[PDB]
Amino acid sequence: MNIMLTLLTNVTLASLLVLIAFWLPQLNAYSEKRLPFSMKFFLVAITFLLFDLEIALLLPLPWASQTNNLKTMLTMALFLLILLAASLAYEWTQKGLEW
Amino acid sequence: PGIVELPTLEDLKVQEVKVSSSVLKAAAHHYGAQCDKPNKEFMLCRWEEKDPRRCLEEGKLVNQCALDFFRQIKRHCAEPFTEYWTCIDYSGLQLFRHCRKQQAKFDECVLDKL
Amino acid sequence: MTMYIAFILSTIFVIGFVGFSSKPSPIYGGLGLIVSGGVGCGIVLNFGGSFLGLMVFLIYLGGMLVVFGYTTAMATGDWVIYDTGDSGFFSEEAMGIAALYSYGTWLVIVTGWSLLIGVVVIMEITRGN
Amino acid sequence: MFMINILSLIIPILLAVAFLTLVERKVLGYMQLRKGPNVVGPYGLLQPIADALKLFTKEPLRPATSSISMFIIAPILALSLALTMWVPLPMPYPLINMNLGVLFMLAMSSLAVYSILWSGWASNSKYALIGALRAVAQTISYEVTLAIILLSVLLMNGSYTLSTLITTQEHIWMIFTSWPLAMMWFISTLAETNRAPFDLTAGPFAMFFMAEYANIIMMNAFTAILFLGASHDPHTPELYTINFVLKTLALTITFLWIRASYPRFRYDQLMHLLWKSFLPLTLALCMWHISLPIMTASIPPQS
Amino acid sequence: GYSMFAVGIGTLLFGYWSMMKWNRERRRLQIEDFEARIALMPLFQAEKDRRVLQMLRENLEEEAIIMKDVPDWKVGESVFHTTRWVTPMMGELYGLRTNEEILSATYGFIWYT
Amino acid sequence: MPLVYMNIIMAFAIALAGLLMYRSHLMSSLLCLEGMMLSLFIMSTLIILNTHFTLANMMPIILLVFAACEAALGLSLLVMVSNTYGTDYVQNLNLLQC
Amino acid sequence: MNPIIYTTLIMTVMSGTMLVMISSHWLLIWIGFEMNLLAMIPVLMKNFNPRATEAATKYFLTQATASMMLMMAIIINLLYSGQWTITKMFNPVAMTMMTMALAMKLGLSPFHFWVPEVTQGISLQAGLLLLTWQKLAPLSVLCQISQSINPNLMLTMAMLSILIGGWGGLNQTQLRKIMAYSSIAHMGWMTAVLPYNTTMTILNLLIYITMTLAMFMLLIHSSATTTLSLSHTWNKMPVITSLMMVTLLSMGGLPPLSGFMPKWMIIQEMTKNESIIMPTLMAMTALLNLYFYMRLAYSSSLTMFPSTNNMKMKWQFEHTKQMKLLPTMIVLSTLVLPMTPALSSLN
Amino acid sequence: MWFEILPGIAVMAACLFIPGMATAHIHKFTNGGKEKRVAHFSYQWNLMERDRRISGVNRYHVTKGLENID
Amino acid sequence: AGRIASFLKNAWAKEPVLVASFAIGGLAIILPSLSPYTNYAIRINRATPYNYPVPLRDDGNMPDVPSHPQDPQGPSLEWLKNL
Amino acid sequence: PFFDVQKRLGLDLDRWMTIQSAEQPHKIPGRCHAFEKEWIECAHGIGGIRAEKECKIEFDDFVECLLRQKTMKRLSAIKRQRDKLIKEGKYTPPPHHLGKEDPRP
Ligand SMILES: CCCCCCCCCCCCCCCCC[C@@H](O)O[C@H](CO[C@H](O)CCCCCCCCCCCCCCC)COP(=O)(O)OCC[N+](C)(C)C
Ligand SMILES: CCCCCCCCCCCCCCCCC[C@@H](O)O[C@H](CO[C@H](O)CCCCCCCCCCCCCCC)COP(=O)(O)OCC[N+](C)(C)C
Ligand SMILES: CCCCCCCC/C=C\CCCCCCCC(=O)OC[C@H](COP(=O)(O)OCCN)OC(=O)CCCCCCC/C=C\CCCCCCCC
Ligand SMILES: CCCCCCCC/C=C\CCCCCCCC(=O)O[C@H](COC(=O)CCCCCCC/C=C/CCCCCCCC)COP(=O)(O)OCCN
Repeated sequence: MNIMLTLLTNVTLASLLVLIAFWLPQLNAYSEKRLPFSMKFFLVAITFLLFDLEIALLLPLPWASQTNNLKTMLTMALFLLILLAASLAYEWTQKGLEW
Repeated sequence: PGIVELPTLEDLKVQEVKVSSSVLKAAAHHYGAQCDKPNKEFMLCRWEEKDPRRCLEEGKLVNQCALDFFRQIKRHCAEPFTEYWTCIDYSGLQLFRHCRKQQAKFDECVLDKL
Repeated sequence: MTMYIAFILSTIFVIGFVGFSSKPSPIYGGLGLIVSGGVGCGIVLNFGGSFLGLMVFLIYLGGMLVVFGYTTAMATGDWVIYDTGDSGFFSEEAMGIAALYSYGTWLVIVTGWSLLIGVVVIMEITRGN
Repeated sequence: MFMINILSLIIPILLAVAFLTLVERKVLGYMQLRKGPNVVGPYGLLQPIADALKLFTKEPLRPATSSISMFIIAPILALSLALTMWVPLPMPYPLINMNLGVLFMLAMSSLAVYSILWSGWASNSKYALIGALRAVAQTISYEVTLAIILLSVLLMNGSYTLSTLITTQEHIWMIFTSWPLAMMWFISTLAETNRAPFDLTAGPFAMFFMAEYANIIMMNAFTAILFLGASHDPHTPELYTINFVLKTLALTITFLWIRASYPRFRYDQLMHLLWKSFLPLTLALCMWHISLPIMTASIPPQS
Repeated sequence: GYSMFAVGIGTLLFGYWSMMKWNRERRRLQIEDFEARIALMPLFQAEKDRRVLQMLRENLEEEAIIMKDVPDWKVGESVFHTTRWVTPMMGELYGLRTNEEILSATYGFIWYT
Repeated sequence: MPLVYMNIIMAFAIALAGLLMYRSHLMSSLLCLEGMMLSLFIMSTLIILNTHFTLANMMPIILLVFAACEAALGLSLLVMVSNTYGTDYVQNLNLLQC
Repeated sequence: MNPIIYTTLIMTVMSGTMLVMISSHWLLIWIGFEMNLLAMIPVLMKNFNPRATEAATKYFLTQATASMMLMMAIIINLLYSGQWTITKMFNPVAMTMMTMALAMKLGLSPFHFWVPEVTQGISLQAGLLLLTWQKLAPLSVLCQISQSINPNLMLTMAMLSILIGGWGGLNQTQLRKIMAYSSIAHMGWMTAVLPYNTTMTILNLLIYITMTLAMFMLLIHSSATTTLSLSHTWNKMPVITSLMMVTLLSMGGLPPLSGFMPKWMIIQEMTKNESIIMPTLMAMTALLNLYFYMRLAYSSSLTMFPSTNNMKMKWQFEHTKQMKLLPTMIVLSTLVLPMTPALSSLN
Repeated sequence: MWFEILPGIAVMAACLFIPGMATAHIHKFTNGGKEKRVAHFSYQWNLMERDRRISGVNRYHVTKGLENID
Repeated sequence: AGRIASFLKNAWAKEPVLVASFAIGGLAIILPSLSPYTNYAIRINRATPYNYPVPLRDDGNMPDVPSHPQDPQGPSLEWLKNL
Repeated sequence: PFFDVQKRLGLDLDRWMTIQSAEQPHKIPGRCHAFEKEWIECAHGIGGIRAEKECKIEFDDFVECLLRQKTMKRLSAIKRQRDKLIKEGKYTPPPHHLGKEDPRP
């Protein structure tokens, strides 16, 4: 209720200000007179996406540290980070991060 | 399939503990130290019976014992307790650390008195 | 009742799915899917799934609808089923999600292997030649 | 009185942006052995008002063939996100108290690229689209390391609650526990807002400008709360408010200083900077900050 | 060269030690809060059971009043074969009550920020 | 099964039908799979939260991740097809026939 | 590609299939399917050409739609019973969703349209992999939940698959499309006995895999993908054409060849359940598969087609690379009928 | 000199003072002169609901002390 | 030895970021297995009561189980306090 | 088909996640945990056919707890009859159901 109302107020103020900005100078009359598709940008977007997926898994790490199984949790967190590093290394050594 | 039996409204009438959560948090440690036996009876009955309708008299007992605890507090050191709870009530997270001095005064009063 | 806010959210969800399912001007379909994702995030958050709703809204929207838009630009009854008790001094959703490392070792292993293989597969497919 | 609180949060932020324009001009001028605007107003104080009035009166050049819907929506989304991301922040008491406030801020930041994408696509120009694609790629690339650094730092806070950061830093600042992560975070926040040396790119133009400067102030305040924990006394929050505001102002002036001090990168050079210097160190320090509380038996409380 | 790295490592170690002490203190404070909650729990459980039973009995009485004209209705009839007590559903307690407190019990914790 | 579940199910059905239409623009096909997975995530999250099944709180995120990985591959495929024709039209993929 | 990457992708495909086969949780089965699909695409695109890219994108679209349908079935089954274990479904709607997802993954009619095109687009080794290894996981899942399936729907799709394979193979000159239609017909034969006996399903699967491996390795050895290209093999390798003719006779179900073992057994099993009409129609329709196998045999080994002059140079060279298991595959696909009772091993 | 920059900064500082302070003051006006109670984890919410019920005026912040025990 | 020293000296020049990252990651992997405070962290996590401690029904054969928290028998937290 | 590697090796790769009543973290209890436990204990080792025909009572209760369809039907019937009576005017809600009661802690 509070968050929805705050969002509505923010959007309403932004809309009001943009429309008044777009219509204040409209009252007075004036004169009123390709293909390339480079492959590297798609690859950086996909790398960001793959990395983003890895980011979600860790997200729970702050809570994962209270389990009484600290050894297993530490091992799996380090495994996830090592595999993220391995993805970065593989894309590095295969000329995936070049321009 | 069957009729669910419920206690009457008279069975659920009890002399209630009408103090706020700040007062309860201020008293909680000594309350757990003093009123432990009825509380454990109630909770053991509650996890064994798995039924609220089978635990009502123990709940009445814990209410009575809490009332007795607060009557003792009221009789011997009302002022020390009031100052301590004022501090607990002020904080939004109701942290014990924020008002250590008030707690210390309260602890000394109860030991001498009770 | 607030005239079944969950029901109207689900109705907006269905309306948005109808909107982008006609597939007009894939940028417009993408924007319809973004609106549908926001509404579904609102549904999950209003249900009580704060972390999962924020995961939708962050990962889903900010990463992968973003990548879809990037690639496209490069080219040419409620309130009743709910509970009665409380959770304690913690949120059950966070603990269950949090439990994957302690409990879900197998899931972590298979998911990490799949993601590494996915990186390799993407690079190999886009290699060209 | 929640609406009054919302207005008292929103209006001062826009006023602060308006006068941050003047502050930046005057700071750059005095760093360049000259004066800034000192004519419009007693000390240049009327300059932002004159700029706003001139911009709001000048003709808006709509491309006359561009997508009207997105051409209007992009500044709306920019302003909405810039004003929304102030809600989560605690100064000391937050307007809205969120359990996962940090995650909410991250999600808003992730959304912020849609305005860039839509404004670039609407312009109906190949060159503008190329520039927008550059900007989007840089923004997503750096938000990766922003997220990783953020979780590595929060592994010492105990949760995603922004208020708990005040409790974490009651004795010492988080800058001393992890300065390298703070350095990389500062550079990534520079890159995220497209500020120099990473600045490779009527009404709606002013709207975008306001959104960008609001994000600048917001990011600096977030850094101040995250790494320079001000002491908070529950019976006098004005001390915390003043201290936090001073630290935010110092960080904003540091952005201005960095703008006035350095040349700018190439696109491939900043891509390489990130993907080959920050991400490896970020992953290594993420492992280190996962291991450290367990090694030293210093795990934060909340679960 | 060596001095700058040494300064960095030294301040890192100082921060690590300080936060070790502070986080252990925070753990002890959290354990104290949990102990207070544990001490207070039985009274809250008793009150919760008694409140739920009262609401169920009130709903049963109102059902007895209302259903007097329905032919095949049985007042207070379970839908489960088992005689075991089942935790009541949220619609069972606030079904006949006013909208404001229904929305309260449903979304008060979710919407409270 | 209340009305919210049926709304999410019919959303999934609408997305599946839209995918099976294929007017043009294989990007739209990917978008339809994407809406399908989003509906799956929403309904699985609702079911798991309602029943208080604590452990399966993992599986929505996992689902997302895996589906998202799939999306990446699809995009790659789309891109490569465009590299052959200059457009992602569905009707260009008629070299192989029954 | 790099041999290391190729081996990694092959083991990832096998690990996905294995994950599907050994798990008891529906989420893990779905994950195994996802892993298999993810690692399968580069194998189909190992040799780069537009046709292979088209085949891979069609295969991905089909398999991703099937995976989404399968996850929908899983979630509905969870909704009507909070169970994650792969067992009887407990929901009529969920079972249908699951059956259609697995039929789409297998290529059963009316979801058969992708198989001929994908097989034609990809190379011969990719086709061997696609038609042999990619049927294990869906069929294993079907075997696990066979007590749930509606016999009407499964039998309808089985008969449709047999009819479609028989009719579609009659019109083909390309060898890969012939193999695809043959695989569709054999899948139809396999899925018609799931409601009654999963052991017969597994026996048919094993026999079909053996024959398909032999036929694909023979087609790779004599590097032909058309009828006329295969018609030249007698002028260089007549023994290969003879072995191919015997294998084709076996694939048509003639006794005393190995290919007679499944259908016979399946027919026998279906008779124990008072099902008479359906096996009769299945055999009559399999006569079509036999017809186009016989046409291939006529064009390859039973008659001598004209050759070219450059073939003389090919007379001076021998194969550098050999399949070790090709003789064993041929023998197991032609001469194992006397060992039929060994099917009690629950293969 | 350089202090010519100070005026505008001061103004900006004031604009950054308004939100924080305002919230604090409002959090005292709407919560009876105390900090606004924070409710994570649903146990603090239960405590707030109990206080709201036992207040007798339908406001949780009104605290019933030891004088209410009779 | 000598070749390893040459390689490390050559990498420490012109690639210091990678050397630092690999060293920090290796330390993060190795050090936890040797620290004596990891078991202390596990014990601290075990001592955090999130749930109500359900009492056990006394049957006359439970000497190690306390009847009251103040009783000497039962787990103590003096090691935690001294930390 | 199903190769039960976990049973042969005693691994427990994914069985921890299959049912509601299997050792949730922090001993959190599932809403339908009691019903599922009874259904499982009824049907253990008996086999699928006999479990489906003989443990139908427990599964029906478990299903009811999971979806609460019959409870919805009963509540809707009560609300609809109450609405009919209040529209006719021969029934009046008590002060408890109008928010005029005396709340209890
Ligand atoms: C034995 C057969 C070996 C050859 C076959 C290998 C097959 C492929 C390899 C992957 C399978 C590895 C098996 C691991 C299964 C996990 C379950 C088991 O190991 O126990 C876990 C032990 O986890 C340990 O951390 C094992 C660590 C192993 C994972 C790290 C590296 C794995 C890499 C394997 C392949 C990944 C990709 C390739 C990398 C090169 C659970 O620990 P615990 O907490 O007590 O119990 C939880 C239940 N509680 C909550 C009630 C207490
Ligand atoms: C056409 C010829 C095909 C030949 C097949 C390939 C031959 C090479 C195989 C190499 C040796 C295979 C033996 C495997 C070693 C251990 C076996 C163990 O792991 O599996 C057991 C069982 O192993 C196999 O069942 C036995 C395979 C034997 C296949 C031969 C029968 C084929 C029909 C007769 C045709 C003539 C073939 C003989 C000439 C070579 C237990 O299985 P179980 O976990 O409990 O349940 C899974 C099966 N269910 C689901 C159906 C119940
Ligand atoms: C809030 C705090 C803010 C702190 C930062 C304030 C900024 C001060 C003003 C300067 C910033 C100006 C911004 C301009 C951008 C500068 C970015 C930059 O150039 O960094 C690049 C730079 C190197 O790149 P190149 O020189 O181009 O060559 C690499 C290819 N061979 O990248 C880096 O080095 C990033 C490193 C960040 C700091 C990390 C250093 C830590 C190393 C040792 C730490 C050890 C701790 C481990 C635990 C100890 C256990 C024993
Ligand atoms: C066991 C710990 C593992 C986890 C820690 C790692 C986490 C994150 C770090 C890894 C990220 C991925 C790394 C990918 C490696 C690719 C490097 C590379 O290819 O760069 C080479 C050059 O870099 C190299 O030389 C390869 C690595 C060099 C060695 C780096 C450190 C290795 C280990 C040193 C310390 C080991 C442990 C401590 C020893 C010191 C004493 C304590 C070429 O550079 P370009 O930019 O492409 O072009 C420049 C030429 N024009």
